[PDB]
Order: sequence, then structure tokens, then C-alpha cells
Amino acid sequence: GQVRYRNDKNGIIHTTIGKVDFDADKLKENLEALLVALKKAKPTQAKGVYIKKVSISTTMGAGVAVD
RNA sequence: UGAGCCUUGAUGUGUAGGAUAGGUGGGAGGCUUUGAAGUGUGGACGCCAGUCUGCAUGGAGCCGACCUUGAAAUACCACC
Repeated sequence: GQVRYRNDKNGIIHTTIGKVDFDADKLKENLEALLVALKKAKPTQAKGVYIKKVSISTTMGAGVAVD
């Protein structure tokens, strides 16, 4: 399920990874694939930290960052 | 008396609208006998039309893509 969403003026961007039906390793590899496909287009005018904190969550989850 | 931090909140009428349209992960039923819609009343907000909570009442429904619409739900959890 390819997804293409846009960032806001503040710079907080998140896209779909899938429902809770996907298991842990699939979720982690999807996160890794999205992370690498996002960092591969790191612009030179993005000086500083590129990925700061991801607020991943579910229907009864809370936004916590990961590695 | 200035400055900051994990957390909980309050405010989000471009005009096309039931009317005070930020959006994203989740998302087409969450939430409500771990008591929801309707009443008198207090403070916050706002584009003086209107939103949230305390108090007592009621104690079982406002809300859905609802009809429109550039962006959809404040149907629900977290972010800013």
C-alpha cells in the first residue's frame, strides 16, 4: 500500500504504515523502509537533525519515538 | 517579578455549510450503567452567531462520509 502525503508548515510529517494486522517485524521493516526512502532525499537546506521524533500510535496508543 | 521543562486542558466561521472548516498515525463507529442527549447557572474563547467544564436536574444519546464543500469532522485516542 503505497502512500504519498505532504508535510505542514511546522514540519511534522507522518504517513500510513498499515493497520494493527501487521506483526512486529513487518511494522519495523516498513518503518525502516519509509525512513530510508525519506532520508535518501535529504536536502542540503535541511541543516541540523533531519528526523527528530516520530509520534507513532494506534487506536489506543501514544506517540513515542524509536531508534 | 522574567526564562524553561514530561503531563493534562481551553480557542480555532476564507465563501460554497445543520455551524466558529488547521491537519496528520490511526481511521466508518468511537464514547456514554468505570452513567450519554435535553434544563437553571459559573468561568475560559470567539468573526457577539456560538464551543468545553464545575454545581443541581435528567439519568440513555449529540454526533458519520451526514446536505454543501479547496481542505472533515472537535465520531474517538496522540502530536503540533
